Amino acid sequence: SAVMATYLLHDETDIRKKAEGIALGLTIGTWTDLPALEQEQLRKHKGEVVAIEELGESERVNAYFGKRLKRAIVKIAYPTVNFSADLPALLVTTFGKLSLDGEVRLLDLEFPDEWKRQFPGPRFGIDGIRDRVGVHNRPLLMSIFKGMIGRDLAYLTSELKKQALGGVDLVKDDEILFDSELLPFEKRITEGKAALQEVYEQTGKRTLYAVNLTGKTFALKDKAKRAAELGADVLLFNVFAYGLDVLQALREDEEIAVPIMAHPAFSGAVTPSEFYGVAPSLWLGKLLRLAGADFVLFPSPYGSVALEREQALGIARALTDDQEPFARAFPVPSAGIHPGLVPLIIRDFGLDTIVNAGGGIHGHPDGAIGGGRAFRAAIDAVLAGRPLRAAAAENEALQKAIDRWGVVEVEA
Amino acid sequence: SAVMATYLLHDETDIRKKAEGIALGLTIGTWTDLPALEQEQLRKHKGEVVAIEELGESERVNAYFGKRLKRAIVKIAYPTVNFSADLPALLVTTFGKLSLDGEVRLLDLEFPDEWKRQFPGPRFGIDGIRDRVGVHNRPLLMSIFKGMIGRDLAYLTSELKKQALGGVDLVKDDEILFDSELLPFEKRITEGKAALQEVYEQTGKRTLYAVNLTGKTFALKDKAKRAAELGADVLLFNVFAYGLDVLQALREDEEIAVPIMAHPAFSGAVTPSEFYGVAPSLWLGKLLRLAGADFVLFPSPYGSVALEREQALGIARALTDDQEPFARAFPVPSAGIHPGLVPLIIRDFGLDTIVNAGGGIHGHPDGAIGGGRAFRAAIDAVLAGRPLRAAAAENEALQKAIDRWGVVEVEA
Ligand SMILES: [Mg+2]
Ligand SMILES: [Mg+2]
Repeated sequence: SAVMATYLLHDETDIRKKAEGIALGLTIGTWTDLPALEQEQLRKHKGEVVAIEELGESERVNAYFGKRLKRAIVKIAYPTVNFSADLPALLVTTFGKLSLDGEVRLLDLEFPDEWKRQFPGPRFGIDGIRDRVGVHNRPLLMSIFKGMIGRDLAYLTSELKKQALGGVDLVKDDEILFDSELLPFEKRITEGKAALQEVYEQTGKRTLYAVNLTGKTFALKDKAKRAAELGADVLLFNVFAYGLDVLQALREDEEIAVPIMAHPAFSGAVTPSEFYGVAPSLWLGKLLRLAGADFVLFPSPYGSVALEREQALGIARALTDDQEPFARAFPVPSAGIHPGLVPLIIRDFGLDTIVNAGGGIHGHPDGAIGGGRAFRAAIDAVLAGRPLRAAAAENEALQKAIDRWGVVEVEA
Repeated sequence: SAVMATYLLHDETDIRKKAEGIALGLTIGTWTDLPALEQEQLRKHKGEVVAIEELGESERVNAYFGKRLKRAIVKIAYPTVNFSADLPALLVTTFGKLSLDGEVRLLDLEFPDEWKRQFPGPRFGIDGIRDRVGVHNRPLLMSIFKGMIGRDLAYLTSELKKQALGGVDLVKDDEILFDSELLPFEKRITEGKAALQEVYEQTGKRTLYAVNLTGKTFALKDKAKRAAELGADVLLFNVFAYGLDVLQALREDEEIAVPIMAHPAFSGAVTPSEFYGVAPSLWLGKLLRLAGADFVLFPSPYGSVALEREQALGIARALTDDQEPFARAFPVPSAGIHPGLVPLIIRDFGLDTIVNAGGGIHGHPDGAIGGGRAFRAAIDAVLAGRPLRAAAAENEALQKAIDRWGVVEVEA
């Protein structure tokens, strides 16, 4: 039983030698200097290089570093009896001291099924979320409050209703919205709920509110439990600013039992490099799903800072692969989103995704309501097998949006 | 009052545009469209671009990206009234969504003295640690257990004595040593304590044991309290696998009040890139000191994966700068350390540093005892104002080390 880590290494020295050094150094330390009695005793703890794939040199990389660097994908097996069954131990074992060893990037981690079962996975997952929001087939639609810092509860409820009246399925706090005297955590939840229950009357549409769960680590459980008691819909959580283990703790507390939406804030300090860090499919995908995120927002493959397409798809696959013993987590590609991209979003990610209108929903000629209607019309059009312009010719809200941002081609 | 973040940006679009966008977008969001009444109300919350230092375009960088990128250091002021007084809020505000914005690297964070005051700093610091171990003037000496995974308490005690008998001031668990039936956390503490007491009786030498504090986040405080009750000397903590806020929680708990040694494990997933992440002076230095680390181990500027000298010195400076309202934290340059490097270590870092013999101490011809004797002899030589070889001529352990690994010249 071992966790197999896959790394990308760049080095001017023999990679196999370095790899063997890692497998041994980060497990038992030494082997050839051990008596026979100790070798048999420590055998089960010995790490091993499972595979090495030569990638050939890159002149682009060589020029950058100013030297010839060999490249290779290295796989190392770390016996699970070597560490406790918790994420901090997993990270320290597979990428603790190793993260300091020059050019090494963690690409993936694979675990025996028995080890995976020691972790929770999402509590609700895609199926649970759809039931809680009451939308069973079409992809969901979410938006974000605009400029709420320094604003009051009257503004919050007002802006919340506008978005819900726009037909969005979920509205979340801006990740930088922290508790204040004007906007107390508990009050955002209770007033937000009452306000959304009003829109429920005016419009059968039921909208959820993902409230930001912030503050010090050891105060999180108490607040989350209170949120559950107050009937909060979803807890937005800046997991990377805390630790993966904290997300797991929130997921496993039966007194909370509220959906958790993981925000990508700070994940960029770890994922973008070609030579260092941890690949997004693992950092934002596999590990967050395993830890307990019901929703995972991640860099979309569209816009000014688009994540490489295959990377984005890799994240979504990790979140939804049904070969895993965990419920599926909702993939939410974020940033660079507009109604004209809905057709492409659905083609790339499928029906079980969430269209994140973000704060942009407010940039529609007719406010959030118009912005929400434009997105809902766009989603319906795609599912009905119709071109947006075709549907737009019958939907002004969508018409306005298309004229302002255009339509992205989905044909291959 | 406002926190000023300093960033390094690479981009093909106007840097000033992006800077203003960040200042506004990550604070109030909108300003021009707001009525004079709201502006005066939200003035307090408005972010501002403090300065922009244009840098010379880099041919190497342009060749790597295959595009011409302008470079600049941008400083942005974030009103402290915008976020709660905790590290997670600080990180999310200054490098949350921004960490996802292409090529942006966080270089530094400056806090108003008034804001810093809401954080603990080290509980003991350099002076407190020197008193706890009873060593003044000379730099301290520490070593690490070798090959403990899969071993028992009898082995731990025997290995601990060997190191203490070698004259080391502190011995720490390997950062990858997790709790097990063979080596329970509480047992390592009590058995280690007894063994170290026996050594004092024998040589009058005092040696501390830094025990690894691991496992799930919400079980840390309870076990740390037990450690304090059991008389643990120091708590080794893989902070980067848990979150900076957790370190602060351990520091602020009066029921713990045990020195904390922060390990660099996983910090390399964040610090190495030229274009992304967080600079080590901030990530390993300034923030860990503010959070409560009494010791900070960081990549040394020596050996196979040496950190650029200025970077290493920058970390030490942040840890010891007397201008901060926090006690100084012990700088511990780690990796690539051997007796022959002692003169340079002291010349580079001064006397208030710790020579980390690491696991290399066991590699001395005469085991850890000889290894420690070699290091102590080298330290005394520098303090006695004499060349290492002069002392080596009177100390066999030191000569063996020199002939084994050589002496690093310090003459400029
Ligand atoms: Mg936001
Ligand atoms: Mg170690």
